[PDB]
This record gives sequence, structure tokens and C-alpha cells, in this order.
Amino acid sequence: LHYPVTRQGEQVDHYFGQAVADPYRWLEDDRSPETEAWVKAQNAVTQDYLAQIPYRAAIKEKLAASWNYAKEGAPFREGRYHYFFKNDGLQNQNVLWRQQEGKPAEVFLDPNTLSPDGTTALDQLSFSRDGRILAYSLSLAGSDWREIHLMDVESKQPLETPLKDVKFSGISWLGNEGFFYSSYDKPDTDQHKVYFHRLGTAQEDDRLVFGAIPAQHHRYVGATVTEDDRFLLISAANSTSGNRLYVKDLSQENAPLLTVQGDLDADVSLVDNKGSTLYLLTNRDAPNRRLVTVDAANPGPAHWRDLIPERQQVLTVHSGSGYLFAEYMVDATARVEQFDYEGKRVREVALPGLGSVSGFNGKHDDPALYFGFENYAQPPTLYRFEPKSGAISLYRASAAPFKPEDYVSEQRFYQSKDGTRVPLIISYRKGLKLDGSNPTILYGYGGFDVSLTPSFSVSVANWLDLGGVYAVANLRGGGEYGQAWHLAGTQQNKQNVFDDFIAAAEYLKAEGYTRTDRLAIRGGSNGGLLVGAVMTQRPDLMRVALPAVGVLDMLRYHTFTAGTGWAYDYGTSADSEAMFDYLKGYSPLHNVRPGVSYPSTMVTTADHDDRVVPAHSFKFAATLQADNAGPHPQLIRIETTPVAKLIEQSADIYAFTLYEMGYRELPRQP
Repeated sequence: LHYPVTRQGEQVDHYFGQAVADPYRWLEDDRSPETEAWVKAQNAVTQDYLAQIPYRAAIKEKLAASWNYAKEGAPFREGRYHYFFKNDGLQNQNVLWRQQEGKPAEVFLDPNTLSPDGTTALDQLSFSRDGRILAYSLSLAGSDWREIHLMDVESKQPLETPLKDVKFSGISWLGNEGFFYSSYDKPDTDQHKVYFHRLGTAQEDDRLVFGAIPAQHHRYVGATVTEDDRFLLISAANSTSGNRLYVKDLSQENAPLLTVQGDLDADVSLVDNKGSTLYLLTNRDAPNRRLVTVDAANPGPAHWRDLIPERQQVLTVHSGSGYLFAEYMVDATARVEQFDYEGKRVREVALPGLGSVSGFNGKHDDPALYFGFENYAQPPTLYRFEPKSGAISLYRASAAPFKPEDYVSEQRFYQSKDGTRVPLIISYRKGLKLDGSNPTILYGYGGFDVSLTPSFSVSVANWLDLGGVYAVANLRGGGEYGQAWHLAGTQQNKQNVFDDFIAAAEYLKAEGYTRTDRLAIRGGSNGGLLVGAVMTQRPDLMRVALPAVGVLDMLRYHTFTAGTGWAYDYGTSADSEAMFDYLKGYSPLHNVRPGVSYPSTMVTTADHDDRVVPAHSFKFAATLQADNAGPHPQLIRIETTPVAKLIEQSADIYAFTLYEMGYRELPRQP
């Protein structure tokens, strides 16, 4: 192949007295005529290279034929109807259907009909206590602004004019009287307020509940009324970290607000109440969270009592049918325990395997609960759970064109350089031979307290069908083992994340799953940095590298507005000489060196992106093309139907990967 010429400039930056050259500084401007022309030239070379792969079209057709299929959500009762979401596989928005006792299901609310291009999406859905009126908000695609519409459920017609100027709001009813919502604007800046809208009145008359006086000023406020209509819980926060919480007893007239938590030093949220007892989920004095109870009449932190004490695993709580479900992440997969409201453990719920769950949410009187389950080998499946007996039955199998029994997903654990034990989930078609020849993709992220929990993806399923192995490592920096796991992958410990990933690659080879020339590494954003770091430190470790939307220039990433929010995880080159030396020591852009033979690489990024600027990918690819000395191609694919786009991208990635591994024909018949 022949790369486009990339002009080199003379920009030199200085950090604590050390000079650093940046010859591709001009590529930081993704909107200049010069950069846009370079983008066009790079895509031309990339497409021309991919066009020589004989089976690229076969891969694309295979993905295209398995990409769209019908979906259905769990049913929920409101009034005399059971409601459930469905998607025929083609419509952009899920449709809400309903069905009553002895009649066929019917469409109730189809969001696709509200927008010409079907971008208007339903956000919040909240029925009145009796199920007769529906309050729902719509997001006109991308905008944070909202309107709360009120619909008469029986006639499906509007009850009254929609509420306007709603933002970052929930919708919570007080019986059938009206509901609480949040807005920055007085109904008649940055001070979010809770209002109560009474049905049958004009919005301009909505009563202010919280947020207007100086002592209540907060950037984000929320309000929830308990299912039994006894308590109103108002949350107030200025950031995603910590919130104050107040409670009002609605069983009394003009009750004052009592303070459940008066500082922002911890997160605390309502689970439910039973009588005058509040059940709260919190991380106060409990990083992995705990479930506490306290009387609503004297609810402060000093009075909270543990119902479900903090454990070594992170806790999430669901409630339904008169039970509490404590969900724990154990080695990146879900476990669920059922408790009564008195704190007695009823049983451990027997899940279908190791994966990710959703559900176990219901009303106090729901006769059954539903939960979803999926993992890398199993498409999302719905199950029915009988609360008292604990019996579980399949409710809805997935319509995805993949048979679960055809795939295997196993959890292994390996050791990193420093001895740390790290989880690794490996998936593939049943009947894989550990002869080290399997085409393998190793995926990781490693940062920002992000936990990589199993999730099903058509793209991955197709890779497995092509004979591939897909491995995901739960590297440090993530939140799989809580705060300490995250911290061990930040700032001057970031190298730990890369060491964890290198050790996973070494493990996949040693255990016989693959070998160097049959291994690809992949990751996106912070995961793109991961791929960039590992391929510049160990270019001999893998045959293919796939860094997507990566943060690759670690010395200047913070000078872009979105990067100013990742300081906790990365630190910046303006922090201190030590932090500067550390970043320069691993910064992918600054560690590509002339003379080195890099693996075949396909850098991916959108042409314009304000979250992770294309500058990182552009400069990184330019440097790889200038410095690489071996026979492997260093390509960049710049993305400029969105489903067609996604199918096209997966086809290019898989065709490139197998082709670079030397496959003349696909490993398995298409």
C-alpha cells in the first residue's frame, strides 16, 4: 500500500523544561480544509486496501442478515391492562403495547409516529396510582429539554396541555391527584426546583416544593413518592457525587421536610418504606454500599441501622412483590439474594448462569416478578420469578438468530506482573480445540470505575460463528472490585492497567486458546488508549491492533474540553514533573518509534467528535505511518442506515483482522 503524505510541522511544546516535538499539530483541527482533505485521502487508501479482501462482502452479508430481530420487554400492570414494550426489529423506537384479560394485544403508544425520522424518544413513563392517566416525557433527540404529556389511558387522547420547561426530571405521582417533577424555570438559571402539578389546573399554578430559597439551591433535584403514597423523598445535588435527601410525611397535612442527609458526602437514595420505616441504599461509610433503615420521624445518618450490611462486593437493590433483592457483582457477574423487609435472607436466587441481570422490580402486590439475563454467549432472555416459591421459568426466549447451546463462555483468572489476580471471560463456539490456532480478539477498557459485565452483541456472536474467540479482561482501573480496584489503575498507577492486559494476552497464548499471529487486541476511548499503550510497549505481542476513538496524546488530551473531566483517572502534564514524566512514559503518540515493526493496525474514529477529539486518532495514525518499519499496514478508518454504518464498520474490522492474520478464506463457512 501507499500512505497519503502527512505534512510535518515544527511545533515544539515544553513541559517542566523538557522539549516535545508535535509534527502533526495541524491535524488537531478536524475542521480545517487541510485536515478534511487528509481524512478523505486516508479513507481512500483504507477502502482500497479492504477491497482486496475476498470475503469482506460475505462477512458483511452474514452480519446484515443477523442484525435485526424482534424484541419484547417484561409486562407490567397498570389499572386493568398489562403493558409491555416490543420492537419488530426495524423501528427505531420501542413501541408500548397493552393487553387486557381476554383480548388480543394492541398498540398503545408508538414513539416512532411522533418524529418524521423517528428520533423523538420516550423518556419517562409514569402512570397515576389507578392506572387511568399516563404522564410521559419525550426527548426530541439529543436535547435535554422535555415536555411532560398527560394522556387519558382509555381514550388514548391528551387530557391536558403538556408541561413545558421540564429538565433532568423524574415523574412521580401522589395517588391520582397529580405528580412531582423538576424544572429550572418558575411556571408563572441553574437552580433546579421540584414542583407539584395538580391535574385539572394550569402549569403556571404548580406549587413550588423545593429549591427556591437560597438554603435549597442545587443544580439537580429529584422527587419520589413511595408506592403507598405516604412519603415524598427529595434528593438534591450539585454533582454526580453525593446528594442531600429530605423526607416529607404526606399522611399529615402541611408536614415539614425532615433531613435524611444534610451533606453531599455520600450518595443515599430511597428504596421503599414499610410503615414509618424508610429503606435507603447508601455508600455513606460503605464504599461498596449497604441497605439501611431509619424512621421517617428522625431520619438522620446517626440513626440509620444496617438491614443488609456492606460486603466486599458492590450492592444494588431492587424491590418487588413484598421482597428486597440484593444484587451483587461477583467477579464481574451477577448474583441475586432475596430478603424480606425484616432483613431475613429468604434464598439466593438461582440465575441461569454467569451474566448480567435486569429486573426484579415490581409493585408490592405484583403476583410475579420478571428479570432479564444475558452474557456474551446468550442473547437477552426474559424469565418469570415466583416470589414465595423462588421458582423460575423461561418467559420469553430471544428472537436473535443464535442458539445459546452452540456457544460456551467460561470464566478464568490469571495473574498480572505484580501478582494481582484478574478475571477473564472467554467465549467461543462449542467444540473449540486448545491448539493455539484460534483467531482471537482480546477486549478491555480499564478505568473510570467502569465494570465490564457480560452483554450480548450481534457483532461478537458473528465473530464466534466465524470461528473466533472473544475474551474480555476485567482490568484494574475498572470498578469490578470497587474503589481500590479503580484507584490502582489511575494516575501514576495507570501502567497497572496495561500490565493487566498484557498478562491476559500472555495467558490466552499459554493456555492454548491462541498464539501471537492469531491474536488481535481491541478497545474504545479509554480502551483505545489501552490498545495504543500496549501496542507501543509490546508491538510483538499481537498480530492486529484495533484502537477505537482512543485518547492517544496523553500530554495534550486535557487541552480539549471533554478531557478536562478525566483528571481523576489520568492526571495531566501540567500537574507536576513527576506526572508529566509518567504520562510521557506511556502516552501512545509519544511512544511510537521509527524503526519498530508494529502489528497490523486499524485506528477508528469519527471525523468530528467533541467527547474524544479525532486529533488523538489522526496524529497517532500519522505517526504510525511515518514510523512503522515492518510489512504490516497502519490504517485509519474515519467514519463520516446508522445501523448500515455499524454493520459496515464491524464487517471492515473483522475482514481486516482475519485478512491480516493470513486467512485466504474464512475459518468457517459463511
